[PDB]
Amino acid sequence: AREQLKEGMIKIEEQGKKLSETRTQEELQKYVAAVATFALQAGFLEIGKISGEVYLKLLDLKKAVRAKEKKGLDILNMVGEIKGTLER
Amino acid sequence: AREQLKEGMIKIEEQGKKLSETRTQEELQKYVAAVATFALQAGFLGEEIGKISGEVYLKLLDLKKAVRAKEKKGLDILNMVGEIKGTLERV
Amino acid sequence: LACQEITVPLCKGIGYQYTYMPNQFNHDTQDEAGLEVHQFWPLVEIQCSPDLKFFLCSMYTPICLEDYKKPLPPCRSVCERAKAGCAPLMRQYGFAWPDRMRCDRLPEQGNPDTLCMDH
Amino acid sequence: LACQEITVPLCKGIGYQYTYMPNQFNHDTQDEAGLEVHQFWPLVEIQCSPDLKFFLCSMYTPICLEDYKKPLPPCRSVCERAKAGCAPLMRQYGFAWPDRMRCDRLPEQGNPDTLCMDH
Repeated sequence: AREQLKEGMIKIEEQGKKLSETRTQEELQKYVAAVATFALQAGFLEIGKISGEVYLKLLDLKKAVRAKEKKGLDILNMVGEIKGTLER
Repeated sequence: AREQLKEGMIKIEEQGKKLSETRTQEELQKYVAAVATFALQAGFLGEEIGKISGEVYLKLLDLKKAVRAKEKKGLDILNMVGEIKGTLERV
Repeated sequence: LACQEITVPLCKGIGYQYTYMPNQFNHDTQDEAGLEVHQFWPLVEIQCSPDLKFFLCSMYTPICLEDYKKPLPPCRSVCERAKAGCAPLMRQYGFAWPDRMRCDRLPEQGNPDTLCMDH
Repeated sequence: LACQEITVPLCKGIGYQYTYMPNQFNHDTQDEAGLEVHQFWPLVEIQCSPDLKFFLCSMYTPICLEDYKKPLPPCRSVCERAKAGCAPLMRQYGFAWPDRMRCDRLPEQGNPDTLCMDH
């Protein structure tokens, strides 16, 4: 019986780990590199206005990613407090 | 040359899909089930456990709010990568 | 019966937003009733029965309507569905169906004296 | 001659927040310099060189310091590192290293006569 409760706890920690996992920037950096590569092939170096609009949107995209990363971090703190509350 | 830019475009579309993917709430259901099972095995149903059981459920509801909040930001990322694809269409 | 907006976290978004006090268990405040429904939270989150959250809340935080000033409890079918789904799991952990939640205390639909709610 | 807070988006968070106008390119406003430095964003975002973002901004928005009220350029090593990392990628797409950013015009680090920046 006591062993069953111990395995239940590591199962909670396992599910909490994937819930709190963010890892968004690794996908973000790959995206920004793909856009910048396309920007080079299109000759971004009248097109200047297009190049300016792309970079401004990318900065807004990066903000949202950090915002999503911040909420993901808040989730990481909450699952830690739940594990602490369950230890008592 | 034009085909290479098309391949550059599909590379962007592929990375945007993995960037915009959130799926946080689907992972949440497994967690809440794992916690609720532990609550049953510890005998949360019914002296100190009454206060502990109340504190756990209140934290879960805040967690569910944060998950729903993180899910909302994922849509904002999905909306922005759509606008970026449109701006790239002018090329 | 003066309607008060439901503040019990477990009973928000169940279908109605207003309740009254005291309830069938003589709870004078929602905070008093909230302390007992939250003791059932592990059963609710596991989802052994889709009617469990509504059945519990329909008794601890009974619906309040300013147009219809009569108490309406949950029908017997709501109780029996929640029991058939969750009582086996409850019995597996050594907890019986509370006597305060006995289904025979509720009215059947079609009852001339009182009306009850079921989907 | 009075230090001005950097408003160019590409040059925020580089290590210093204050610059001055006009710069070495005789840009009267930051908006004029911003429209020209932002054309290098694909090279910066690919991250062909970690020193590229600092090198570009150190010229278009040169650092302004209350202790040293004289222009302080980047060291040649900063230019040479940024050049060695990104110029090959530039040449592959048909763009040469701009003459205005030739490293030989900058001072080398370790000279007591003139000071330069190398983070």
